[PDB]
Amino acid sequence: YRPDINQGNYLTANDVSKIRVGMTQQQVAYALGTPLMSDPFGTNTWFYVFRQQPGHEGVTQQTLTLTFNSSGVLTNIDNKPALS
Amino acid sequence: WNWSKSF
Amino acid sequence: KEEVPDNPPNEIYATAQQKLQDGNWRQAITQLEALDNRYPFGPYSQQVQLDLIYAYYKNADLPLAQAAIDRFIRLNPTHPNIDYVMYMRGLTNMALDDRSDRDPQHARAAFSDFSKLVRGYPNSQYTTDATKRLVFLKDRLAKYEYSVAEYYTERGAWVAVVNRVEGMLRDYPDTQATRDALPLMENAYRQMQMNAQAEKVAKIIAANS
Amino acid sequence: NSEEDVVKMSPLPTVENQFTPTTAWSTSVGSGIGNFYSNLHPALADNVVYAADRAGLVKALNADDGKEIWSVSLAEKDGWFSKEPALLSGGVTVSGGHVYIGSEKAQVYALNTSDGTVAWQTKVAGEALSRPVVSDGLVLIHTSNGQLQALNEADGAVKWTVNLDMPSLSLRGESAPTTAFGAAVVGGDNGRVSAVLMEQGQMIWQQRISQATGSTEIDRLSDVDTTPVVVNGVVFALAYNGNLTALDLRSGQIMWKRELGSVNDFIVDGNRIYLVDQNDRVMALTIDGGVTLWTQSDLLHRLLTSPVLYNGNLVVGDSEGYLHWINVEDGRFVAQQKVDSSGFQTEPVAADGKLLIQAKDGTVYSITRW
Amino acid sequence: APQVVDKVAAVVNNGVVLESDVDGLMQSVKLNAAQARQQLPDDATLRHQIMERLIMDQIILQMGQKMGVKISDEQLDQAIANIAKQNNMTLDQMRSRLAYDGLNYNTYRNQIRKEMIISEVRNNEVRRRITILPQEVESLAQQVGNQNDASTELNLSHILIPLPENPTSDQVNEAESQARAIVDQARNGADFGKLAIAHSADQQALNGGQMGWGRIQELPGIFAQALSTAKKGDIVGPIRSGVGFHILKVNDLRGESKNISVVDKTDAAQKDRAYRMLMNRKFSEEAASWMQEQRASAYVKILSN
Amino acid sequence: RYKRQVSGDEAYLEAAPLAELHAPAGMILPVTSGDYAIPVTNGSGAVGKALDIRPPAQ
Amino acid sequence: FVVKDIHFEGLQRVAVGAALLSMPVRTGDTVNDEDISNTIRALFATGNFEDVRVLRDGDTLLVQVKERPTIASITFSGNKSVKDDMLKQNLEASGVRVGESLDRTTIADIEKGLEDFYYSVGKYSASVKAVVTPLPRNRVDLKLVFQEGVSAEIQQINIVGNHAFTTDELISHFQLRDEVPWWNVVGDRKYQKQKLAGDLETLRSYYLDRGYARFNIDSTQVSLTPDKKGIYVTVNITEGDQYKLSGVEVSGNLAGHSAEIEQLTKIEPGELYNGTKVTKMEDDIKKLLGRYGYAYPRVQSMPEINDADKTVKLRVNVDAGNRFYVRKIRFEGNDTSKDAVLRREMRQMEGAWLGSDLVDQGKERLNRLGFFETVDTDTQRVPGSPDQVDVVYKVKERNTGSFNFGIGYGTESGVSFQAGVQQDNWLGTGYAVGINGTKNDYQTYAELSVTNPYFTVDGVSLGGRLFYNDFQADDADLSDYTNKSYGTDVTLGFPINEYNSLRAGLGYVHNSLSNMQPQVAMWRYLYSMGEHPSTSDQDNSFKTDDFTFNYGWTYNKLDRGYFPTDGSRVNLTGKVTIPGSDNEYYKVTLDTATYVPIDDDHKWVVLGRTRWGYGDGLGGKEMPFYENFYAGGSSTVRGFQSNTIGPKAVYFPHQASNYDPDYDYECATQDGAKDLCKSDDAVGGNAMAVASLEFITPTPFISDKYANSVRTSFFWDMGTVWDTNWDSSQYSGYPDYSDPSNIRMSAGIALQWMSPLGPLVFSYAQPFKKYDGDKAEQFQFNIGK
Repeated sequence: YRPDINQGNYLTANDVSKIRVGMTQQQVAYALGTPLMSDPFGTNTWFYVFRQQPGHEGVTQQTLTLTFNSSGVLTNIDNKPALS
Repeated sequence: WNWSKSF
Repeated sequence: KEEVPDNPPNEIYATAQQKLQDGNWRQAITQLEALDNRYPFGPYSQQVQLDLIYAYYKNADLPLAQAAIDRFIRLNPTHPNIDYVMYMRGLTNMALDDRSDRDPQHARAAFSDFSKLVRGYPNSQYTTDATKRLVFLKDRLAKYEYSVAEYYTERGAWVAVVNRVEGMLRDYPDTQATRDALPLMENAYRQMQMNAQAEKVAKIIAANS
Repeated sequence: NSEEDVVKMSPLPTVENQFTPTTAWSTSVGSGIGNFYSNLHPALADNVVYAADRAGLVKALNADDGKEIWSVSLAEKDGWFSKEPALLSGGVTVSGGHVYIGSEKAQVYALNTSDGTVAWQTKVAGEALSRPVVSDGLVLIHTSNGQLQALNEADGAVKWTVNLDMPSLSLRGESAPTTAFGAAVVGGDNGRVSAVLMEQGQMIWQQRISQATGSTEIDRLSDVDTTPVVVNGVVFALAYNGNLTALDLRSGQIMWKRELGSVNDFIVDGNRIYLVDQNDRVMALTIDGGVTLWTQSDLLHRLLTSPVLYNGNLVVGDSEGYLHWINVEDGRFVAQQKVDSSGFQTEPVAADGKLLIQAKDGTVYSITRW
Repeated sequence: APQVVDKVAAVVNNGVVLESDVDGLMQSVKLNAAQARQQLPDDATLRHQIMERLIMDQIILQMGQKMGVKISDEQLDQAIANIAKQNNMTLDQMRSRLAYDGLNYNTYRNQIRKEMIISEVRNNEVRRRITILPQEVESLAQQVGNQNDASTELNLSHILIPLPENPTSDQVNEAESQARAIVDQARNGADFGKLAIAHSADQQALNGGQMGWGRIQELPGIFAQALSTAKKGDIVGPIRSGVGFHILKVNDLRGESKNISVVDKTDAAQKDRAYRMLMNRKFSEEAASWMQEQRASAYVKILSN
Repeated sequence: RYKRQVSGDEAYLEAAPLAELHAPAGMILPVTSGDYAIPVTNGSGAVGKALDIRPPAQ
Repeated sequence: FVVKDIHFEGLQRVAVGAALLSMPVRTGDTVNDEDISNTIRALFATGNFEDVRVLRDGDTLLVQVKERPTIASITFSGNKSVKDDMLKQNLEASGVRVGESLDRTTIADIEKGLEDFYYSVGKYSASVKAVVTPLPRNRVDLKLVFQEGVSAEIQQINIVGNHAFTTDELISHFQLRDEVPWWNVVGDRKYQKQKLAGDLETLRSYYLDRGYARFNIDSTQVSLTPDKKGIYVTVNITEGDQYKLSGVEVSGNLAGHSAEIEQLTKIEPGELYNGTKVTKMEDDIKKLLGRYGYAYPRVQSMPEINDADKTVKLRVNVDAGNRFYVRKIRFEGNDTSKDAVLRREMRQMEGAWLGSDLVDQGKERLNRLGFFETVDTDTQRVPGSPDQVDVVYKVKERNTGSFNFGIGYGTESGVSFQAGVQQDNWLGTGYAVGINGTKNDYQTYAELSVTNPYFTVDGVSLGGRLFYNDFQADDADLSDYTNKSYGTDVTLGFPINEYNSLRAGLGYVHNSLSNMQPQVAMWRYLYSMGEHPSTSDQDNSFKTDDFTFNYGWTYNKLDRGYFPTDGSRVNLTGKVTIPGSDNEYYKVTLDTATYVPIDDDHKWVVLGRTRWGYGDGLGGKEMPFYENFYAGGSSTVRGFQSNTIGPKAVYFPHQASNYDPDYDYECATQDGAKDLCKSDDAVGGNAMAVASLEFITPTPFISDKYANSVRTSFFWDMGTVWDTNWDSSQYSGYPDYSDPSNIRMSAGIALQWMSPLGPLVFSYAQPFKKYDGDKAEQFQFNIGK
């Protein structure tokens, strides 16, 4: 009934493998792209969300949260292939 | 015939 | 059709002033326009222009008011009574704005004009009203942003909602719109299973209200 | 809702007929050119009147009474139901037992006088509106596209072609080239007179005779030539909204000019040049220095037709169909007559003492005075 | 009371004419008239004519600026040799100009600049308008090569009655009637020079219409045929043309049999001279057409105060 | 037209005062950027039709 | 001359200091006529100077000047077809406007500019004259006189070189036109460069859609008549031989999507080249790439031509850009409509990967809404961002309220009047409120409608309706009875597939009946409801109130709303009464129309229509008679009088209300009536089945140039109506009206075209199978609204 709704960045499941630990902010932006979210509450964290929901066909969400350091250096990775 | 006059 | 007798400019201006005191602006506008056309270079051309701006503002001739204000600023950027014309610009932008969901471009223009006026001439009689109107305009803009955020929340987009309310926090950190919009961010983060941010939003809400 | 005209159509002048004109006979060809602008006009030869119409019908008429000798159509029919008009727009011309007619579909028909059978049919670059001039065993056609082509009389094959620049906007009509000393002088809507050798078409020289025309684009820049004429090594051309000029037959040097323009053909007699201005201003200019002898502006903006001299008297038709006889020596009117209500658009024909003219409806008329 | 120093005499499409320019040349022609034996009694009508010269000068000078035509200071020094007639009177210093302007160097030099700048552009514009046919060159060369005859030299005066390029019948008759009256007045006893001042539209109107010594073949055939039979002092005309009517008075006539020989080589010897002769008439015919074209097209509004 | 005939003449409205947002320990609120700032201006002018908007005689 | 003082006269707009800076000369210096001339020249070059005359006083250097007069006002005359305000806008754009000085040299310039504007808008003989009126204080007034003359019209549109298709057929699809029949609404006869370009593109597309790959337009010519009243347009083309599509090849940075793409490019080897098919393939590739995430998927196709075998080999180049994202979606100009109504029409959700197709679809939806006269799109770049952009929509609000009137005529409804006031945007909220009223020969209707198109952002629409209905049966050639009714309804709308639509709702209706002639069928229902009206008199009354649950389904797939050539339309409306209501019945209707073209150009189409209706009571009651289906007319079965098919009334012996001599009566007691009475008046039925098979062919005689505007159809219509509660055994003498075997058939020709006086439909039918009492009407037409 409703039209397709898209949200967040697009993850190809391949560029995610291209990012290692310690890569810089410029490097992650080049690999994936500028995120549509951040953690404004002090800590610098990049939230990549891949949410799509076609017409009456459920919802699929892939979450990729990147936690950097004070010098913009990647130090942690968390990937959620599907929501709980 | 059918007239319309936008107001 | 509102024929203007061609008496001396002093007489025409006196009649226009008297009619302005009466309150019927439709004749004052004609008198002032006739004076301007017949005497494009008069001893009190600046006063005539100011009176015409006032008449346009009070007669709902908003586009003519904007044109007159722009011309006056261009011709006399250093006139001693520049604060008055800036305040009139703010008021005419407000009147054009005239329902927070409508277009806020006029509100933004009025906010810019009032900010300029208050930052330039803070010792003029038209400053406290400028501050009050600026507060109202900020509240209106925040209300519009909250309205669009709520619409997107109902639609289902949980990214536009968080982005827009984050912008609301960034730009209007001290408005009831943001105070009432924080729960929208909390709900969006909870919907997307971002408990790490949902707890932060819950704390921010609790510590305030 | 009202309609107005910038220029008020001149009223019909009142004139006392010095000699009473008559109508020897008249025959209806067919539907006729209608409201369309075209050069389709009758032709006379060997006491035979050949005429056609826009539909595609061609008839041969007697030159003394108007009896029909033979007739034939050129609108191909795909059975009993479908029929496509031929859209003839080239003036009828006859030379050596042939009848050449232009068409709006880039087709030129060559019919036989005896029975009206199609001798041959050939395709050209584009619409053939110009009169099919004949000379040196060739048929010259000036198409709207600006391609001047020559066709073999016996066969009709294309011998050579010349390309003339065409402006974005022009007037509906092209110039009929005139031949002199094995060379054809032609004009184009661009506003230039061109002369090309008959044998191959090599460009001899080109001259521009348009006015300043520095005004707004495609407005006041319109300049068509409309069949220039040549006499005694002197080339005469007239350009619409331009200046009448006299050009050397060998190199194209401007001897003299005169600020005036028109699309109607002009006749050369003795040392006088009779021409009709674009505003329907009948005048006579001296052959040597273009000095006006007289003017007659009594038919201003009446849409006159190209004049033809008849018994020493100019003859012209208007959109209302009236025929106005005017003295050539003075320009004073001598006789006016009513012929048809359809209106006159094409030039008359004067030859062998017979005056012929075709109206919009296509009804041909023969004019005599008694 | 206040005294007027300068005013605007005419307004151009992209320029203006000042009333001070007419006064400067007004005195110059008046001074020249006394030395030239030709009396110059007219003041108001003569004042009218001089403004026309400035009007043509201003518009023509304006174009030279648009097209990018200038004058060199060194040229003025050379121009002093002939324009100021330094060769005739050996005084290149400004002291010679005792007449007026207080011996001001810049004013007269600028005055010299105007005279040549118009001539240079006028010569170029008319020259590029000329067209020459080999037929004409051969015809005239053979004509000049036919016994090398027609060496007659004429000093003649011309009076011009202007007409527009597109005149109406009433204007044609008015010009014709005026031209005939002048011709009748010329032969009845009226001085031809004064008639030139009053009515001549030619550039020589201030000079009495005198065209200077020349050869009969220079003028077109319309006047050559009349000049063949006319004797000294006769009045030729009136005759119409594109520019208007012309009235001619032959002041003097002379001729000689000084035939130039190489062989009367019409291909080389009499071709350049015939072509030069042909060019002379070509310049004059297209010089009168060009100037009138400039006048009609040029925007002008005479001013009065 | 009519909607604009009410705002222009005398309609004046007063909104709720601005309230500063508190920051709990352990986190910092987003930067403001000062794009829409209301600098404090001392002075008690005239408002709510107490202000004469007639142009001065100059 | 040494200068000790400087004075000026006439300086009005230029400041004395500015003028002093302008003149090179300065006080306390020697001055000569050359310096005076230089100063005058500088003053005139200033541009605000008209008459300059530097004057020396006894000691002072006085200056006098009139200056260029100021333009006080501008007046216009004769601009019949040109509006004064826009003409003034053009003038001020050119530069001349109020308050500025008037140059006394450019009068011809403004005249020629206005004449150029006239030429651009179409009029070529226009003449513009300016009149200048000097006024005191160096003021000037200018008046412009306009002689608009006449506007030239196209006299012909000729195409040369075409052999495969007739010129008339080629022009049939042209926006420009040369014939405008008074009986056809085809358009005007004006000339415009944009229209000419559109016609050229349409011709190129038409030729490319038939295998003429090498089609080329050599050039075009535009000519005018000497009177400058007629315009001729000529187009020269060179149509090459047809071509075949050998195969398709693709190459580019497909991003690992080659496998999926190949399926979209599959074709049948040995087909005709089709530019439309190529464009569809390109659009499909772009849509697939957009679905994958890319926002600007450039795609190009360059066919490779082999003239030896007349084959074409498509070469497809695919380029996928970078995945952009949308940060904000802003609307400007919606000073009245709120943000939500504009936003809900968007298809590119904010904060997601951008899509050009989605943005275009959103713009199209906004345009379809109709609240905006102009809609524009822009894609700005966020400062210092390589993949973030902002979408901004510029709209111009358009007035929504619209008074409406309408008049129509027809053999069924006779004279019809339509009048109502509609407001599509109530206070910029999307609510549609309007009042409409319909009047005809046999009914008067008036309703108040309020509906919210978006009750739920998904697309559900909530309605609402209050209606008053008056119905007179006698004027509708039925059994005499008057039904005055009024009620209110509310309904919902469920769009599920963009072609289907479910709608359900409740409704309350109160029906009042009076002045009814007794008859067996109607009295069946009346007795079923317990009433016992008298037979001798017709002054009977009956009132009822009913609550019904309304439901319906719709299906729309027609290619075009006017003169459809392919698709299908299915409608099913069903209503049933809920308990508590006096009436206990259920009504079901099913309308269907199918179009099936059997030609590539879709000129020949087979049309099939069907109509089914049924109903009956539930609690031992009977369906109300005033809800019976009616058959016959120009909508169900042509050739039959409107509402004439079906069971005929049976009249009881009764006394007329007011007997009149020599007056026709339905066998009243004053006419020797002593038993039941047969009649020939239709009463409708509770079951109806109408099927219409229609064959469409092009009009044979009308000119092919505009023949596409007239639809000619041969039809064979069959229908039938009967009553399922007719006790045949009880009334043996009269015909059995419960047998549906009495099928009625008819055939005839039908015409239909758009006319300046509204739609026109004509139909001549010759019913060949009819039963006793049926009233035939061969000629039927309807000038509808």
